[PDB]
Amino acid sequence: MQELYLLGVVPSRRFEAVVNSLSKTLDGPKTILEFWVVYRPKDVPPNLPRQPDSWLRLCSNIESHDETDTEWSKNTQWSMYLEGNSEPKREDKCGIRPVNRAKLTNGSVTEFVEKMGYEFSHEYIIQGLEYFFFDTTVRIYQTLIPSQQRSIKPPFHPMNEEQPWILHVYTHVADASNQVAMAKAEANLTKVKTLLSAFCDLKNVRL
Amino acid sequence: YSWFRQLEIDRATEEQNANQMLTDILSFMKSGKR
Amino acid sequence: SFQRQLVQRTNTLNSSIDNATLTILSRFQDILDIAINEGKDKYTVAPEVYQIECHTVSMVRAVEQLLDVSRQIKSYWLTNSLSTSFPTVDYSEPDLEKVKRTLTKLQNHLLEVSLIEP
Amino acid sequence: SSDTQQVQNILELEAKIPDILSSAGKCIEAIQLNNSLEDFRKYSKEFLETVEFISTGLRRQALELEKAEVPVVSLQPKKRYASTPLSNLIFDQSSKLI
Repeated sequence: MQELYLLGVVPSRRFEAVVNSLSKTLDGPKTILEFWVVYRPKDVPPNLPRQPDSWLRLCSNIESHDETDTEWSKNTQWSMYLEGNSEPKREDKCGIRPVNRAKLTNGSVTEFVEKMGYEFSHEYIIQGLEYFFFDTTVRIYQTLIPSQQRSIKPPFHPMNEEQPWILHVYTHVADASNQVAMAKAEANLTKVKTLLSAFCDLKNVRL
Repeated sequence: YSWFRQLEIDRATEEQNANQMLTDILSFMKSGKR
Repeated sequence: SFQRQLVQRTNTLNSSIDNATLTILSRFQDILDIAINEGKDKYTVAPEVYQIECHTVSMVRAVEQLLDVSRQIKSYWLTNSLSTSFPTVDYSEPDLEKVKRTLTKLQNHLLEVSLIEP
Repeated sequence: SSDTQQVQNILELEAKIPDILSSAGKCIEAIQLNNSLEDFRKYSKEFLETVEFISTGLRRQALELEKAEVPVVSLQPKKRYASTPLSNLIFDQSSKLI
């Protein structure tokens, strides 16, 4: 699954207007809250790719789940991602990276990363909104720091007093080999880009 | 009679630091580095 | 970028404005240059009349240009997004019960219902 | 100052413009019918403010048009599918039919 990401800084000074705008020109909003976790590989010698993206990223929707519970850490639904690097010297047109949406269901969840020998690493909470557009979808970011490690009790800690809202257009190609589907996708994202360039400044960014 | 704001130009500097701040936060999501 | 668009647009607006005002004031200002009478040749006077009328028309035209700007700005202030969806007649909030009894009755029309039971 | 209000402010500017004509024609009239240099000094002294205040008023209102950061291009509407008032409206009629 080759995702076609986009990025767009939103100053918080003007953020509400962007919301009132997008709500009147796009599907949704759908509420977004999620709790990332990264569990670190720790092996030597190379060749370990040991890349900053190579570190694994488990994901979990947490919004519907109530804040009071503390056993959410396993009882909650979970998933796993890789997200490889974007293809080199990719400008004008959106950057493109491989992504794999793994899922799993058992009482044993987190433990498995230790079963792979992986251990706890950096983590952060995301909050924002998603907007549908047929296949393509745009999600807006807020990377709140949890009040405690693996805790779901507000307030959560902002990186700074004025955290930018990180707009993120994307779509999920079923497979890279199909330049036809690539064409339809690049087309859809192009139309989205035109659709919201009037009040925002998206651009390709290397990853 | 009178006849015809750099601060508005400075707004671009605001966008600039906001952009570097975006680089910072993406580096965070990549690594957790602050 | 989002900024330079509004900026350059503002540049266009200011440009048209200063050009219109400068046009009016210039056309009026030169009439005084045309205002001289005595000492001129009889033929030389003639073009100057047409020059007067043309300067006047130029003035009134730039005046029209100003309103042409005003309509633009008005259009800009109405092209902005609504703060919220508009209120309507939310009055007489509909019942759920009658709808149920009607649907359930009609669906059970000419039917011998016999409770539920587990 | 918000939304429509600035437009209403523009309405205030609206009355001034046409008069700028006759006022100029008044000024000349002082050297014309009145044959008086001084009265011309007066109405010419008055006439320029009609220009200055309106010009600056436009430049400033436009500057407000930039400060408001209203986008240069009108947005393409989504096909809005279900605002709530439409919903409870149709529901209201539904009960009205029932």
